[PDB]
Parts: sequence; structure tokens; C-alpha cells
Amino acid sequence: DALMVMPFSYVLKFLKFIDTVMQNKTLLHSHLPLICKNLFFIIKFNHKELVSQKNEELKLQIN
Amino acid sequence: HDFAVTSSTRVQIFSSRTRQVIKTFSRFKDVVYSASFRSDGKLLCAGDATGLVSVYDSYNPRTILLSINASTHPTHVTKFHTQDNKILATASDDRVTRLWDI
Amino acid sequence: QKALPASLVPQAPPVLTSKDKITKRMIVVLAMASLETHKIKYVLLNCDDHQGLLKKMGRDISEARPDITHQCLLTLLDSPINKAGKLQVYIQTSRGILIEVNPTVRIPRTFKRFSGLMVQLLHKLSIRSVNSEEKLLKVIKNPITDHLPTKCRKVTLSFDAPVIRVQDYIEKLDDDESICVFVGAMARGKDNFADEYVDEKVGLSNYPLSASVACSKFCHGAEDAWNIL
Amino acid sequence: SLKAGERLMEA
Amino acid sequence: AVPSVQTFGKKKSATAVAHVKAGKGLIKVNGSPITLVEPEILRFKVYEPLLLVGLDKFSNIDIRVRVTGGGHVSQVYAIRQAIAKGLVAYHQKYVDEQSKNELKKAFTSYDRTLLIADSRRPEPK
Amino acid sequence: FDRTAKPVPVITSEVTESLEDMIRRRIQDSNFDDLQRR
Amino acid sequence: QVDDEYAATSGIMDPRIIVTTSRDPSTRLSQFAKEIKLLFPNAVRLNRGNYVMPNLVDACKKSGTTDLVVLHEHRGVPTSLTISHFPHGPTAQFSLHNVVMRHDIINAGNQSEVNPHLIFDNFTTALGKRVVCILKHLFNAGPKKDSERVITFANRGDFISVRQHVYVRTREGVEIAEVGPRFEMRLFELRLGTLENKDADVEWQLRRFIRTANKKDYL
Amino acid sequence: RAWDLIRYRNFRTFTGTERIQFNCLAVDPSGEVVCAGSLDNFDIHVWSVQTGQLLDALSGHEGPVSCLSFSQENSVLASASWDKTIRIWSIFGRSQQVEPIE
Amino acid sequence: FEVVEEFTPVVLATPIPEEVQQAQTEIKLFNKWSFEEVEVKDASLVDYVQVRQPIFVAHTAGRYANKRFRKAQCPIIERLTNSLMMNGRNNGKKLKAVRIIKHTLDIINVLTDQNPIQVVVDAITNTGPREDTTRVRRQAVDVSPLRRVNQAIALLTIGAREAAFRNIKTIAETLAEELINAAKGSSTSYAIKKKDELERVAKSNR
Amino acid sequence: PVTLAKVIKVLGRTGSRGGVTQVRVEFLEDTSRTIVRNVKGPVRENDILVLMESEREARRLR
Amino acid sequence: IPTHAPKYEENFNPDKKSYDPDRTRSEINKMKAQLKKERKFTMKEIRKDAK
RNA sequence: UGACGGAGCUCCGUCGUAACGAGGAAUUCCUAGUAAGCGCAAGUCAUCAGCUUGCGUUGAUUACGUCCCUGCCCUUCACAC
Repeated sequence: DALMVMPFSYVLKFLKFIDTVMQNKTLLHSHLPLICKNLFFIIKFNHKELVSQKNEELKLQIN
Repeated sequence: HDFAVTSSTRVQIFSSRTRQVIKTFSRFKDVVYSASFRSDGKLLCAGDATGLVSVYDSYNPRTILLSINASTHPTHVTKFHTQDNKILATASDDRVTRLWDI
Repeated sequence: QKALPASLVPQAPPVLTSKDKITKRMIVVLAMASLETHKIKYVLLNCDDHQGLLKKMGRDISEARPDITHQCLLTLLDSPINKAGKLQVYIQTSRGILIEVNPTVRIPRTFKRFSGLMVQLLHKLSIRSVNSEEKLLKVIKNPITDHLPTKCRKVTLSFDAPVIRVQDYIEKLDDDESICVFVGAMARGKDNFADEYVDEKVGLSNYPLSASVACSKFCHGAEDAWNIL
Repeated sequence: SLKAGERLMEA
Repeated sequence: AVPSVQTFGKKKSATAVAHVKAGKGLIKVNGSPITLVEPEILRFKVYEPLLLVGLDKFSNIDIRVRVTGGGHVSQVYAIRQAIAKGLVAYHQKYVDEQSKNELKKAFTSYDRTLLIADSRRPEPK
Repeated sequence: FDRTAKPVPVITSEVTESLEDMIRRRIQDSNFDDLQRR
Repeated sequence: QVDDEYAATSGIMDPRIIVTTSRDPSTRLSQFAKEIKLLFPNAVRLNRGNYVMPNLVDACKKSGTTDLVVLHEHRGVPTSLTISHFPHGPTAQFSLHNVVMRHDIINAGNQSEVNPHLIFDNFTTALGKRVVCILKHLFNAGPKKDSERVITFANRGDFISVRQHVYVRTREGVEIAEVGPRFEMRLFELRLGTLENKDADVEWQLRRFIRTANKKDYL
Repeated sequence: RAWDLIRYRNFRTFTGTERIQFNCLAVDPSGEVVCAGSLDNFDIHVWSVQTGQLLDALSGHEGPVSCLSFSQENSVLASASWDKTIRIWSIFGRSQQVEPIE
Repeated sequence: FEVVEEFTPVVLATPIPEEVQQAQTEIKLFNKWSFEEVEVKDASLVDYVQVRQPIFVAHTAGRYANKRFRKAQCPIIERLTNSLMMNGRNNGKKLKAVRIIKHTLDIINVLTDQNPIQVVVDAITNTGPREDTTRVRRQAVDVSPLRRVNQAIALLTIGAREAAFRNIKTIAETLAEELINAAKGSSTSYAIKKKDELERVAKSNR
Repeated sequence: PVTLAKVIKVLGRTGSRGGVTQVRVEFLEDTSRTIVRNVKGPVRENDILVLMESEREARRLR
Repeated sequence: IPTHAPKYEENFNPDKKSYDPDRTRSEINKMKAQLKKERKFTMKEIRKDAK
């Protein structure tokens, strides 16, 4: 419910956050299940808006 | 084609066949100066020495549809525009012939 | 050669009351009027006359001056705009009692006689004329919003707000509208009494203004603006 | 006080 | 025996009994023509069924409606329920079923109360 | 002359005192006539 | 042991109660109707506007309601109280005297809605045991031992006094505080059936016009 | 009786308090509420699959409930009986509402 | 090409006025106004200003309080009739409301030749407050479409009523004037003034 | 100019002020662009709302 | 605008009775009130004593 | 959103727009055949006629979500979590 309240603008900051976590692989394995659940619902909830954008920097982050 | 006569403070509509009064409009406080119908014949407009112009539904004396105070001077002529229904012409002793809209 | 009106006899302008809302008007709202009664016989509590009694009540005697409310009505009621039938006055007691002031009334010029009315009005809730034809002072139901005109402009007298010209203000406003002015009868206090309901607050002069002075200044501009004379 | 999500937005 | 059917329509305490038989198109309410039912303003309501199926169906039947109890509004509702139900039952007993089917379809498509009693049974909360 | 039915009682102070004393006694002993799940 | 009507659910299911009033109730009666529900934990107030008694009972029966309570008044003065136990009775008729409402108390505050403690005093006769049985089952069971809210039904010459207190256990005793309301109820009719059934057989009725009605005691 | 096919076990059994025979059943799409009906009780029983407690007995039918079904999307419940009526139950949510249809 | 479903003239033993047959051709409000050309100009008011089901008279005895959003399916004319009756003395009197409304449509058609139902729809759509304020001071907030239509009917009925509360003008004519002005969008209609004030106040508290 | 946005999700657990609902809407002009708003009247999904301003983002209104 | 003056009673006491033009009209009104108070006072007393 | 008369809430016809003119502050209650209006019966061993209880008729608006405020209450046999 907390994450559904999030506007799509804060999703992009969330995706950037998750990307930065990726480099810290120590933090990655420590909380891998949680990162999976929260990241992936977020894609679910506002998939339509996320796919809409043409932003190159977002395209490399998702990859 | 019942015909309206303006007499004293009243307007009397007479049936063509019966040749007798079928409707009477006596709401007017002062002398009445006109009884012209609209083109559709549904509405009747009239003038008064007070200057107010009152619009009645023809054959329905009880109902008043629209009342306009054209001037404080007497209003002697009140005629609906034949081409256009909505606009009503009012001429008064004020020497200005106001063109009203319903 | 525009023709003359048929009847040029002088005609008294209508007495404008709460039932009539369409007409353009100036409404002066004397917010936070310090008007309260208490049995000693009920007397209008005053800053000077009843100091010990108000101390027993626990209310500060600084905000216990119905004189200011009395003076504002005098200048407002005596203004030519009132004589032209274009101004109506409402009074909001600090306790939350709303009073409608009929423009036709003549409040006594002496304050003591005025206090005699206020206890009469607050207890009897209505005041009648000498000839018994019209109710001059009648307490009315809050909020103040419903009694005011349907389309109206709202301002408060704020010393902190930018200084404006009242004449230039009323001129730029529309005609079917009406102007409502919230004047604080308080000796001192924060100008947030009407903040809930008003849309903006304006300043009238850079120097501080008394309630009697400010409302008189505001109405004179309307007379100049509306050519009341 | 701040709730779930609202606290996150600050974070 | 003359083919005929009997039906009931109820609204509050108002009850209407409609007898529908073979005929030449005479509709009567309480021994008076249906045009004379009152109040006038609500007349079309009792005309309401008559208009949907078309007056042609009724040219071949006579109908007599007797109303008792309730008020004017409830009585009119009883009359319209009774006339609809009587027409449907008569076409059921004496006419093909494609008839009963389109009559029921039209009546329920407009307003189901023509066929089903509307009872505001109390509901607790 | 006689009276027919019971006179309606008057809840006087001593009656109130007597009643509340019984209430205080019952609770002091925790003697409550209560319904319980069987 | 608990009576046949209540034995089936005595200590198995909590009671469901509806409180109502006569047609076109006065404000005070509605206000009293507001108090009585707050007395019984599972009571719900229902407006009796144009309701018909067979419809009222039938609708309540469909709801699974356990008890129905109806109040009458006279010039804003509560006068009678009736309790009917579904699905087949009994129905008790009570007369209210010396009614004092909580709205007559200034700055009284809000009550507690915990499952109350119950006190039944001076009920001896078989009829007395019966009246306790009806009145007992209106409330929820298993009140918490330290529950602070207590109701008492005190019998004094067939005039059942009702008081409702909140207590604090002190180091040298117990202190109670009245919350109200105060009133006196006297049973005068008890029938085997729902209140709709005027034809229900009477278990018992109060003879006021027996000579000894001045002095004869029942509860 | 509730069954897991993976381990083929009766992982739960629900029973009415009054020893009622059950003829119809329905399971919530979320798989969290199990609701059954009877020809002897005239009311509809409900349980939690997780805990097995009887949440509430839905009442209002004057005849036996014949059959039951939940919405896959709306999550609402539709019930029928020999009482010549259909009732729609909005059990989920802060407030409970019932819509009967004849 | 032609299709014939009627091979005999229809004469009923009970006489029927011919306008009733003309009604059989098409269902018209009071047998005098057609719903076919009526459309809600604003998309938002669609699905909540219901005009697609034609009715002879406003009275229906429908069950429109049972659920939350049932009031949407109500015919809007019936909603206006229900809102018209108020203030205790008129309570319980729906028939008087129907008569007053029928007079109002007669007056509207007389004053403007346009279909009065479209005038009603236009007034309701125009007067719907699109944004409002809530007490926190005040804060601006959006307005749901059912709140728009309800509040619109409320303002129209209230303004028309209060305008004729102590005046020679009767309820029917004051209605017709208020709906006409609201449909025009002129500030003369009380409801439009209130809507403008509300939206402006929310704009200030935006 | 005033825009139209169709509600897609009525947010829950949001604790807005009484009589106020926090909701998610999608502009009709652009089926991609979504915005969170606050509404005063009762609301269901699939409605559309008239927005005077399209830039302000909803905040929990205490 | 037309001008009118207020009507009011100097030294007004709300608890006090409104002044009456006719003395006989006032005096009977006094004693009608007194009779009612005494009557209602007596009736409660006899009831309680009889009770 | 009147009065009078007639006819069957509807229609027709006539008129005509000392105290008080719909009631302040506060405060109370209320969700569908409900609020409200209207009339007709009975007085059921308690109560009631300074009235009480029934019966029918007409019949709505706004909410039916929210725990934001304010109070009360409860908690600390698989699969998946």
C-alpha cells in the first residue's frame, strides 16, 4: 500500500536507487528477496507508464 | 383566428365563429394599448399607460410569461417581429422604440 | 436627444436588506465586537466602568470596549453612502453573535443610551421602531456567508497588507458584484478573524488606522467611485 | 506521524 | 365458454383484479373507461403498458379492472401491474408463446414492476 | 379511606445509601450474578 | 436450570438485541432509546417509523435477533418497557417509574462499553428466578474479571431498582460512581409468545384490583 | 474438508456448531474464505481457511440456501434459495450490505 | 422495400385520443418532449446524467437509495422533481413537484424554442462545481462527478425556490428562468454565481 | 483550458482528511501520463474528473 | 432613505416582567400567575402527603 | 407554494400578494418505505386523555466510505506468507 501511493516520479528515483544498490553486491545478497519483491511489484503496478517513456538513460539502467 | 380588442384596461379575445368574447385579460391596472399576437399566435403582448409591457400566453389569461418595464412613459405600441419570434418591439411616449428580446 | 424620465419627483432609494442580494452594495463587517451583558441589572460590560467584574469573569479589560463598535456605527450609519441606500452593516460579537443592522436605524449618539440598546438587543434578540413598522436590529444566523450577496468581493483591513487606493480598487471591480469590508473593532489583535472566509486582505494606509477612521475612509472612496455624492 | 510510503518519499 | 383469464396486481394495500376475455377492445377500470382514471397527471402511467405493446393486440379482447384499497398512486400501480399480467396470461392461455415471450421481454425491458410485485420489505442494518 | 394499589416508592437518600452499600458489599466479595459461557 | 427458551443458547451464542420506540416518538423517548442500547452491549437502535408489528417481528426474526425492546412515553416521560424473546417468547411488560436520564446530568461524559458485571438482588420466588433469567441473557457472557463497569437489578417490594456504576478497587475497600440512568421497573404481564401475538397464552399477569394487591408480594 | 493435492492431505476440516448437513459450497478467489450452505439451516456458514473458525452465519433467507458462488473479480457473493429470491452479499469491506432480488 | 406488421386498421372499442397513438410511435416526456436528440455536452457528466431511457412521467417508484451509486441510473428529470419538493410543507408531495416541473418545461419551450430537456442538461452541466475547498484554513480539492450533478440540482432548485419565496413570480417561472440562465452560462443564475465563487476560492487555496 | 482525467485506482490506507479521498487518475489526452489527486465527493473507478491544474501533485491533507 | 428610531426600555431587566400599559391588566396577570404557582405547589404537597 | 365556494390529492370559478410577520448563540437527533406532511380508529388490569397506543395515505435530499479529528474496544491440519 505504501508503494502504490508512490507517484511515478518517485518510481524513477526508486529504480535509480536499486541500480546504485547493484554495485554494492554485499548489500545485494544481504537483502536480495526484499529488493526483488519491491522492485518488481513497482514494475507491475505502473508498467504502462514505465514502458511509455523513451529515455535512453532509463533504458540502460533497466538493462 | 380569434380577434383581440383592446378596450379600457382590458383585452377581449373573441371567437371567430361564435362572434363572442372567449377570453378576457383584465390584469392590467391602467389602460391597455395593444393586443398584437406573435406569428405563431401562441403569445400575446400588450402595452399600458404605466409603460410596462406584459406578455401573456394566448388563450391562457391566468399565466403571465414575461413582464418588462419598457419605460415609465406610456407604451402605446407593442408588436412581435414577424420574421423573428424572440425579439419584441416596444414603442413608447419616451420617443425611443426599444427592441426587446424574450 | 435622450428623452427625460417621465417622473422626476425625488424618490427615496430602497432600504437594502439581507433578503435582497442582487443589488450592488458595500457591506461593512465589524468583526470581533466586544459586546457582552452581565447582571449586577444587566449592563453592557465596558473596559472602564466594569473592571473588577470582568476580572472575576477572567476576561482581559483591554478587549472590553464597546465604544469602538459604537463609533464605527455612527460614522458608518451617518455616511452619505448609507443615505443613498447602498450600504448595510453586520456586527459579529467576539462571543460569536451576529447582528444585522438595518440601514434605517438611528442609534443614540450617547454611548450610555447605546449600551441600553445592546442589552435590550442581546436579550430580546430584536429591536422595533418607534412607530412599530420595522425591525431595525435583529440577530441573525451564522455563518455570515449566507446573509451576504450571492456575488460579492471580500477584503479585510490589514496593516501588514500592501497599501491600496480604495477608489482605484472599487473602480476595477465589476458592477453586479458587491464589496464586503471586514473591519476589526478590536483595540489590538491579530488580523485573522475573517481569514477563513475572505479571499484577500488589503491595507488602506501606511500609518495605523482606527476602526472608525478606516471604515469612514473606505466608504468615502465608494461614494467617489460610485458618484454617490 | 509520517506513515509508510510518506517516510520513504523523504528517504 | 368465452376464453378468459383473471389476474391480480398489488401495491401496498391497493389491490386490482383484472379480468381479460375475448372482445372488441373495451378497457374499463371500476366500471369506467380507462381514460377516466384519476389523477390526470399520472394517467400515462396506467397508459404505460397499453403504449408499449401497441393497441392492436387489445383490439381482440375486452378487459375489466376493479380496484380497492390504498391510495391513488398505489391504485394506479395496481392497475398497471394487473393489466400487464392479464395481457400476458391471456396470450399465454389463448395465443402462441412467441407472444408471451415478446410481451414479457418488452415489459421487463421497460420496467419489471409491471410483472413482479414491488414490496419494500424492511431490511435491518 | 383506603388505597387500592401499591404506592409508588420514593428514592430517598437513606434508600440510596442502603442500596449502594449492598453494591459495595457485593463487589468487595466479588459476588456477581453473571452469565458465563457453558 | 436455565429455561427451555434460553437453554438452547444459554452460554453458546451471544445475544442480539434491537431497541425501538412507539410510532412518532418524542425526542426524549428517542434519547432514552439512545441510553438503553448503551446499557446492553449488543443492542442496536431502530427507528419505528410506520413499522407494523407483524412486519417488525418478522423482519427481526429474519435478522436472527435474539430480543426486541420497545419503549413508550407520556409527554416525554418514559412509562413502559417491553422485552420479547425470539423465536417463540416469552414477552415481558415493564412499567417505568422515577425515571432519571443521563442527559439530565451536565458534563456527565462518555460511558464505558465493556461487557458488564451483573448483580441480581432479592429475587427469591420462582417468578423472581424467571425475571432474572430473561434479564440476565440480554448481556454478553464472560465479562472480564477486572471489568470496571457494573449493572445491578435490585428487587424491593416488586419494584426492581436498576443502577449502573463504574468502580475502582481501593486499598481499603471499593469505591463506586453512578453513571445512570435511574428508573424503577415492575413486571405486570408475561406471555408465552412474541409481542405481536396478543393471543399468546399468559404465563402470569399482575392483579392490581385484588384487595390484597395493596400488600401482596410476587418477586 | 480442504485438500492439498501436492501432499494429498486433508489439511483442514470445517464443521458447523449445530451439526448441519451441507449441500453446496464456494471458495473465495483469494482462497481465504470458504462458505457453505445447507438445506436444514436457512442460513449460510462462513469460515477462515487459515484458522478454521466460523466467522459469521449469514442470515436473511427464509428458505434453505440451494447453491452459492463468489465473484472471481468483484469478490462479491451471490446466494439463492427456495425462498424465491436471490441475495447478493458484500461480505468483504468495512460495512456489510445485502441486496435481495425476487 | 417495405415491411408490414399491421394489415388491418386499429379501432379500439374504448376511444383513445390520437396523441396517445403518436406517443405509441415514440415515448416522450409528458408525450411532448423527445429524448432522442438530448446529449450531455460535457464528457464528465456522462454516465451520471442519465437520459437514454425515455419516460412518459417523472414518477417511477424506483429503488434508488438501496446502493451507493444507484442514483446515477435515475432519470435526471425525476431527480429534479425529487429535489424540488422540500422545506417540510412540500414534503411528501411529489405530484405537485411533477406539475411544477411540467409547467417549467412549458415555460422554457415558450421562451426558447429549443428542447427544454437539453436546457436542463446544459444548466446542470454548466453549474457543476469542478473544484472546491475543504477545511484543514482551506485547501483546494477535486470534485467527483456525482457530487457535481447532485450539487448542481441542489443549487438550481434552491435558487429558483428562494427567488420565489416572497415574490409575485411563482415557482415554475423562477425555475424556468434559472435553468435558462444556467444553460446560457450567464452570471444571472444564482447557481452559476455560487459555482464561480467556489471554484475561485479553491483557486485561491490552490 | 481544463483537462479531463479518468480515475484508474482509488488509493487505500491513505489516511486523508475525512470526506477526502486520495486517488490515481490518467489523463484522457495521454493514456500514459498519470497523476495522483485528492477528491471531495464519493468516487468509484472508471469516472473522469475535470482538473483546473495539471501540475500539482497530491499531498496528504491532514 | 427613510429614518426611524429604535424602541427600547432604559434600565432593562430580562428576568423582570415586560411593562404593561394597563394596570388592571397587569395586576390580574400577576395574580393569575400567583394562583397557578400556589395551586401547583399545593397539589404536589397533597399527593406526597397522601402517598 | 394564499382565502372563499362547487365538483371528482385533482379540476373549475372569484379575489388578489399591547403582541407579532417562521424564531439568535449554542445544543440535540437522524440513513429507505427513513426524515417529513395528512387524516381515521381504540383507550385493552401497569401508564395514558393537559394525553397514550394503533391504522392507513403521500413520500424525499445527502451519506451508506473514512479511522484524518474525537471517543470506546481488541491483539502482541496443507499451499503461500
